[PDB]
Amino acid sequence: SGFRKMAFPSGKVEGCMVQVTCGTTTLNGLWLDDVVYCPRHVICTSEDMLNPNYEDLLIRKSNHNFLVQAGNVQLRVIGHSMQNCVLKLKVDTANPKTPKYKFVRIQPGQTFSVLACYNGSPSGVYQCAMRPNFTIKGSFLNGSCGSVGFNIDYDCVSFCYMHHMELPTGVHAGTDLEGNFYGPFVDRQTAQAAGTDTTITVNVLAWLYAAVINGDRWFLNRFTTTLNDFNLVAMKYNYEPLTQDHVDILGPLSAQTGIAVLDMCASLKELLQNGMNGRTILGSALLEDEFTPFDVVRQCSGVT
Amino acid sequence: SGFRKMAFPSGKVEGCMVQVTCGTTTLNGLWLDDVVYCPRHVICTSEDMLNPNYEDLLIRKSNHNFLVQAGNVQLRVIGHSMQNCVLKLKVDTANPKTPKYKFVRIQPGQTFSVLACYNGSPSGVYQCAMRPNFTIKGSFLNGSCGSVGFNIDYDCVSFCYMHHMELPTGVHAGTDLEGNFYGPFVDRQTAQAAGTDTTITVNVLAWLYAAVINGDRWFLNRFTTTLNDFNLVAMKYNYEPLTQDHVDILGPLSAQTGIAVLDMCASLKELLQNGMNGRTILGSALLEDEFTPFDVVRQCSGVT
Ligand SMILES: *CC(=O)N1CCN(Cc2cccc3ccccc23)CC1
Ligand SMILES: *CC(=O)N1CCN(Cc2cccc3ccccc23)CC1
Repeated sequence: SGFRKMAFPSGKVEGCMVQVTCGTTTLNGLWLDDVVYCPRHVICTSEDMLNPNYEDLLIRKSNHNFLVQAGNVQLRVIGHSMQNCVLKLKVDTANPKTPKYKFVRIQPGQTFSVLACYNGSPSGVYQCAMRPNFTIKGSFLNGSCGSVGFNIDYDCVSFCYMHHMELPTGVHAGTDLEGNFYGPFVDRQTAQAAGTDTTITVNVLAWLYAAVINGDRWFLNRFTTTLNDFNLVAMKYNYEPLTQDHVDILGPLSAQTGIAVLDMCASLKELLQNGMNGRTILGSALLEDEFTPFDVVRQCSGVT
Repeated sequence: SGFRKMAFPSGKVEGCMVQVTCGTTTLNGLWLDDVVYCPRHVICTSEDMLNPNYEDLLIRKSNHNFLVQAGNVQLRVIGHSMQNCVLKLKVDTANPKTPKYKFVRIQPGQTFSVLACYNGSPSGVYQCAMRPNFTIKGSFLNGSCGSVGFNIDYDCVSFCYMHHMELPTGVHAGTDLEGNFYGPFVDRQTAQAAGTDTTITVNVLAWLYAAVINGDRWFLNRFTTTLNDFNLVAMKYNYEPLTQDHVDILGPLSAQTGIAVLDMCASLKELLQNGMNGRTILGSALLEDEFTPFDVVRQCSGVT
């Protein structure tokens, strides 16, 4: 019992983290097989950041200008290319610690583990969600970019995130491992506002299921509601619209607690309309939306 | 910027996790050098758990009755001893992945990373604190015991916790790596209530410092207070008494924010007396007490 914001074990990803230096800029790279992936803004001076022409900047750069360090051993760079907003540095050595991996582009509402790194050294690990506005609420200092987000399915690491940006509102933007930004964000020092940060309704409901399973049931009520009726209250409170897909995805949690999804929707409505009245649910004073139904099943069943 | 409940990278500890089976009971063990540490209740049938005589139970057991599996390879057990509430199984092979390590007994209020395991396989990692009542608020299912808590100082892993118990109130009790329980808890199926779960005042203040550093400053006020005056309000709200040691430990955070510790105490008093009024601090609706001053410094400075 007990329910905690849990990251995947970071071991497999620690073995992939290197330091990448281009001139006076050091950040993190991901070393898989004989390629090192890093943010392309590694080639920039902070002056370049106001309006960088990455193609023109990159012409001035040679293989030997990319200093790649794995632990305290230097890797030899034999090739370099730009793919969207990432550089791929070809090294002459395959990472012997390369795990089975995939690059996946995640959907908003989906959760991943971040291994925060500085100078290719891991400092810690936390669980994130891709926000509906394609931002993440990270912990990222200068030197932290090239830090990655991942899921692990048993022995396969699916890389979903590379860290690139902090927005002047202190939230975080980045790319998938093919270098395409989540959201409308660009690797340039320009006015960029995050959109409305809406709540991942299906994740709140999952976390209400997790609460019930873990004995916190005070918020359960005598009421039910409808998708249309529930969604009127969601709208008012900047919650994502709930769909039959979401309801289907909650089915297993429904089945195990024997609480219909729409009854839990009615509980959630009362929580939105009435607040918590100073009470807590799994030790939280607000509604947690960064556990997926899949996350809840995993943590409440002990999947390794 | 941004501030997250961060665990240490779990890599070094993943390489130490094995499965331990005694008859029909499988839990996790920690493999360091040529010793495997596990909870001694591995030798129990759930019938034994009502009033186990561990010495008498252990006489019936031989080296060959302790099945130790590291990944999918069996370790040969050449010795077995009980130290307090842990077994030490001597194996003929030193763990080649043994990191530099220490066993430390932590103080209440101190924080550690947990690597939750099932059948010697890591499922995830989360950050805990030792509560003033010597419980932790974990996520632990059946098979999770022998899962460990740790800190990492650069390359040295200090093991502080091994998981043993869930209390009927769904909080968690366990031992240091010398097998001594934190708190008055015993590895027996008996009436055992956790004491008052008081708030780690120095950790709340640290987390208020972390908030200020990360731009969340609404709760800052025009007031100050005194240790004695602040502690009257702490008492009323089941907060730990604040001492000059605590104030000294906050000094660096004081220095960096230029907010005197006693001014922040006055902010905390107003938060206790007045509540949050529906506002949030670092995305939390209650006062977080599971970051230490040391944790805040680390995360707001990027220590690897
Ligand atoms: C990524 C990291 O660790 N830091 C933040 C980004 N910075 C370079 C950079 C990249 C994109 C946009 C942007 C805007 C303003 C300033 C800097 C920027 C490197 C360090
Ligand atoms: C540790 C774990 O994964 N589980 C919980 C503990 N249980 C055996 C055990 C140990 C101490 C007390 C106690 C009390 C009641 C029932 C079982 C108990 C093994 C599984």
